[PDB]
Amino acid sequence: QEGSLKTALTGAMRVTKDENDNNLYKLHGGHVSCRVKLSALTLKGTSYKM
Amino acid sequence: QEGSLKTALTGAMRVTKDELYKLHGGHVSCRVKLSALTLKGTSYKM
Repeated sequence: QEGSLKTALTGAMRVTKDENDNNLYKLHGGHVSCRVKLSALTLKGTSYKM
Repeated sequence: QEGSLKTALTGAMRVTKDELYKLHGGHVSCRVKLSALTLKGTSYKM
């Protein structure tokens, strides 16, 4: 029943696996919502000559 | 895809083999002639 399952599982969110890590499952889906703090970010060489 | 074919072929006329393919299904319309039959010994003693 490999074929019947695979045709039934077409278009389903996929999971893959790493190198040696054999219980580390990568989830091909979802997204992340982030808030980034920028005030402590500075330029270099603003007082360089042209 | 072996399972997928087998689900599709549930309720199919079946075939078998030996060593020739045997068709499991259908009937033979026969006409039987009986006038050439005889009883052995209608003149034995009871």
